[PDB]
Amino acid sequence: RSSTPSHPRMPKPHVFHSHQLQPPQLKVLYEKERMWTAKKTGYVPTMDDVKAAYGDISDEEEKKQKLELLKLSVNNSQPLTEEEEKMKADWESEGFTNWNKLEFRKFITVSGKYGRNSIQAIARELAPGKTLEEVRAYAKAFWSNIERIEDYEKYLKIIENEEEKIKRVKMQQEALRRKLSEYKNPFFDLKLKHPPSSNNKRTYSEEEDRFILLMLFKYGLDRDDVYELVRDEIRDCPLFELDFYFRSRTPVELARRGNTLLQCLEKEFNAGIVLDDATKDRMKKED
Amino acid sequence: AHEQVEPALIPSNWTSVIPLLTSDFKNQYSVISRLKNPNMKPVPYAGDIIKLMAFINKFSSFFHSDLQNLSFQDFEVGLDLYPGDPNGSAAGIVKGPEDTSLLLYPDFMAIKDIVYCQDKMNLLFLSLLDLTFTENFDGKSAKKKGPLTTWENLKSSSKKVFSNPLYRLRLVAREWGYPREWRQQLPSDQDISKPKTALFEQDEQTPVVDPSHPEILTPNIYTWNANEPLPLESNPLYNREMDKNGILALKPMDRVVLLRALTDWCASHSSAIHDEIYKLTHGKKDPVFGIQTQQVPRYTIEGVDNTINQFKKLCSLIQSRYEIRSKKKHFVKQLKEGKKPDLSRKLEILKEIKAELKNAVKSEKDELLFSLYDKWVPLFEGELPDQPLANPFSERLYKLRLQEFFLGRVPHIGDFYMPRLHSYGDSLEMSTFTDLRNLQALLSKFKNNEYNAFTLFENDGQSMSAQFKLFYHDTPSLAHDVARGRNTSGKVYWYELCHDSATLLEFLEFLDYKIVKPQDEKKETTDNNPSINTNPLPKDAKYNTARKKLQILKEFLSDYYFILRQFEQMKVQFADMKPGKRQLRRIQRQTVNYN
DNA sequence: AACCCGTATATAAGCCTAGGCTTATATACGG
DNA sequence: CCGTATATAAGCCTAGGCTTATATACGGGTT
DNA sequence: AGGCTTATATACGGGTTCATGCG
DNA sequence: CGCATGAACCCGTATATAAGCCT
Repeated sequence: RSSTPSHPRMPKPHVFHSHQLQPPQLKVLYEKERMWTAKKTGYVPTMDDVKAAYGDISDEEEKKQKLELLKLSVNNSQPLTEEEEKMKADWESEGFTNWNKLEFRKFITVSGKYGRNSIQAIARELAPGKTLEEVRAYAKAFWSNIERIEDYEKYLKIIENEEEKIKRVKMQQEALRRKLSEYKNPFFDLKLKHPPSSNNKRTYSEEEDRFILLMLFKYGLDRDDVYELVRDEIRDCPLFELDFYFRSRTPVELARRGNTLLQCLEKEFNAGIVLDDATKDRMKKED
Repeated sequence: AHEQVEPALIPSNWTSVIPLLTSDFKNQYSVISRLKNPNMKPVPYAGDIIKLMAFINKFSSFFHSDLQNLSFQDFEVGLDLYPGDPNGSAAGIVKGPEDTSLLLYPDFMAIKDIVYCQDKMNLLFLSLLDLTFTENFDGKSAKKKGPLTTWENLKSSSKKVFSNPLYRLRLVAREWGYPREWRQQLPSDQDISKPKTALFEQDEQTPVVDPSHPEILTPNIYTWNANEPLPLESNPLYNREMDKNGILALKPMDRVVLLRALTDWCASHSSAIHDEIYKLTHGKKDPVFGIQTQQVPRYTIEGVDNTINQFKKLCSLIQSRYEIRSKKKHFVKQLKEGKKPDLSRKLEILKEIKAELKNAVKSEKDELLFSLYDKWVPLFEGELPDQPLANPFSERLYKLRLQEFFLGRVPHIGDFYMPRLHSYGDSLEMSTFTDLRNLQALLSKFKNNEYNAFTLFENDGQSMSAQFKLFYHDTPSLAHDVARGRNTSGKVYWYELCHDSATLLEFLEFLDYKIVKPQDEKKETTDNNPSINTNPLPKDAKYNTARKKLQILKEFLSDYYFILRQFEQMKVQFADMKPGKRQLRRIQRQTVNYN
């Protein structure tokens, strides 16, 4: 006997919006339960109880909806097989009880920034989350099932974007090398009159530009302190004691000019650094 | 041509008294030092100081009156800075020919003055400070017509006259970037910067999470040993002495070091000047000749002659280019309605001065220039924007990049600057920074004793600092140094050549020795003296181009002299003292007795 | 009498750096 | 016994500068 | 401008020329 | 009255800085 005077039962599994990526068939269980728990208590179904299958402002499909769900809970010819309860246990271990939402938000970001497969570089930035291993454990799983995540569309096209922003730079890195490896006396001869500038106030001298690159080559593209440095390198080289403007440019403004310059040189070797990249040999695939 | 196509009129070619250096006139190295002589003291702080002045100069509006009267000297005396030793300073200065012993500034001039020289420097200190951080005054605030930092600020008995500002600096010390000097040289002699040291992850990754996209963007992260300052236990920036005791606190040299880095700091955060260098650069029109690292005036590099010669060549070209257009079908018919305001009347003002050409005798061709210049100006409208005979120091663009101390440059030798003083804005009465035309005369009158220091004084003459120095700057070397690997660290490319009247002569006289073209090709000075100054210049083509330029330099400096001399004398007779109306009379009047 | 034009302004449309505002860990109260 | 909702700071949504590039007349007078 | 060749200084051991001390 | 032994300077190659020379 049991005196439990309530109104509704619990017609709903767990909040899978925070799906820690677990065997999708594990929902078929929490519904085989939801139903069994229902009749085991008796809490009759109602059109009212029709909230998950709502989306209806009193049509004439509800004529059967209630009396249908009714003979699905009342008719629970499956209060969980002794093997089913096994399949239950095993599946709710294969999942990721650990991962949550803050662990994800921070992950997905860095997982694109600090590389894409660069686990260590992204795992390390989740120390309180769970260990290096504990991270990788979600890793392969993530991609093994990326095509099964709420808004996986949006969450991917943001990771790829932070990659296309990283490869674009690393490629510029090379382009800068090639161009420099070319001029014997760069400080003078080095110039890229192909994608320079159109009708814009070229505050920076054709020379200065050169300099700022030669230093970019000195410390190499590194999305770090590079432009902070060159500013010093400018403040150092006494050849520009009097080029007030040059030291009148902050590592910011200065940096900007770079992001311009770079891209300029980019539209100069993307026809050779992508074709020379296309021909890369393997084991059984000759290019 | 159809109607004889007008002669080519290239604007850039006719630079408006503003060529440029591109610092490539030297893709031939010649660090050679054949110009040895007693009046050649190699001074390291030389460069830096110039910076200071020039900085004040190009911002005449942002400094008090007395702040614009500084001379290269004023700095020296101010901060116990003695030229000579190529290691920085040099306690003492040899007085007289034979005298192994040396003298300090006290032993030298008067103590009162020495104080002044300090006082001024320190004024400039708080000045720069208030200018940098105290940018709450965007020009038009509590101090509209009157620079923000004034003398009364420096003579407040307030304990923390410098502390408050100073404090605000250290707050942003690291961020702003410390000076090369004040960095703790990498505690290891193994590290650089192109390479990093901290190997984060011991190993890299191999079998990665995504097989299909092996993109291993970040194989490993590193750390960078960036330019760090010194421990607060040895970081002059945190010297407690300064707080309540001005700038004199730092070691003689260190005083300079801070000053310099202070200027660079200013024009890179100052809600004032930095915001103003924009409006300067981002002007609504770029220089016809283009944008460069450093621009200078025409006559600075072409010599007084050609700078006018080119003008004649041009002032005559434009005459044709006008009269071939003036004698054009389309144009003649449209003068019965006034095709243009100027391009109609200017046609007329030509045939009136052209009739003055064949007018007087032939020997008076030297008259046209200094007799028709004013009436020739109007013509330079429908053609060239700006032209050779102009004043550089009046046009926005031709400023930021223009170094108002360039005196020229000589092949296989180098550049020659003369750190002067005030040059822009008010009190431009006796500034030698003007139209070559003006300058020419303004100097000439001094050579003839038509303009005494008196006259110099009567017209805001105190506005220009009296004392001065000449400087040879080994740009050739400092170039081949950077261009090959930016090695520089503790080297020198600056040298003193003189520091007053007679000294200038000892250099001028010295100059000829090189200009002399060794006619000693038809073979077949003093003896035993090239022991303290070698003279003859290398007889060979490559060094001809040099002489020619060296010549003008003499020519100029020779003319400059007189006005320079008088400046010195001025500060000796007068010395901060308004003329007046009830006083002016008596002043000049006293000279009637003098004579 | 219609052609082509090098210049120069207006205006659209990208990255970066900078505030204002919800977005998820638990703990409170009542009946 | 639980249910309905703030406390408390971390992260994303959307705004403003600063540059870079594209489309419409300008008198030029020729052929 | 780019390469030669000849030349002038400048530094280092080798050793010639005077002058002290001694029998 | 001359012989055995130092100090200053004169003298000969090695090397670096620069002008002469040339096409």
